[PDB]
Amino acid sequence: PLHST
Amino acid sequence: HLSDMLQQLHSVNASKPSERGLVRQEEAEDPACIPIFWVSKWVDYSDKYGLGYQLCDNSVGVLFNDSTRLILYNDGDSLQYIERDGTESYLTVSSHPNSLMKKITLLKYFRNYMSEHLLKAGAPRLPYLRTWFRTRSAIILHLSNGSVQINFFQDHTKLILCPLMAAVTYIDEKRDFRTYRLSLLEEYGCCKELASRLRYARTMVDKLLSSR
Repeated sequence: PLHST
Repeated sequence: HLSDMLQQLHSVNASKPSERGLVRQEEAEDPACIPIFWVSKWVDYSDKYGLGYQLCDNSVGVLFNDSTRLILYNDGDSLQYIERDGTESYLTVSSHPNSLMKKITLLKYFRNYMSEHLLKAGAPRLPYLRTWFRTRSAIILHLSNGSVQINFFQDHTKLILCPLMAAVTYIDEKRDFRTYRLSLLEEYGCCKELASRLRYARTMVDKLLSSR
C-alpha cells in the first residue's frame, strides 16, 4: 500500500 | 539511540518470552511509558515528491526526496524547515521565502489528504521523520526522538518502540493499544504473536543501523 489505512 | 534499541531487543528476544512457563503479559504493561508521539497516518508519494505523515497530535511532516524536511505544527500555520545540511529554520505557511513555495504547496496537499481521508492510528503521554523504508510486509518509520514505528500491512498490527522508555506499544488487530516495558516482557513473558513481531523488529533495527 501507498498510504496508511 | 538505535544501538540502545537493538540491545533492548536482543535482551527481550534472548529471554524467549513466548517459550517458557506461564505468560503473564499483563504484568508487563506500563502505562507511564505510553509514547508522546507516533505516526497516525502516512502517504508514500516517493516516486515523485516524498513521504508525508501525520503525528498523533495532528501535526504533519514531509520527508522530501531531496532529504529536506518540512514540519507543520498542529496550530496549522507554524512551520519548521530542515535543510540538507541540518539547518533548522522557523516560518509560517503565510510568511515564507519564495524558494519554499513548491514544498509548502506539496505539504498542503499531503495535509489535506490526511485530514480528509484515512484512519488515525491510536485514536498520548516535535520529532521529525529521520528515515523510513518499506518491506513487503511492513513500513518502518524512524523518528528523530529515537522511536521506531513498524506498521504491518497484512494484519494492521503495529509496534511503537522507544529506546528512552525502553518500551514497546503493540496495537493489535482489534486496535487495542497496550504499552509494555521491554524488561518486564523478559520478566513475565508474552504471547507468540508479540514475540514474533519483536524478532522482526530486531531485524528492522539492524537494517536501520546498517544503513544509517
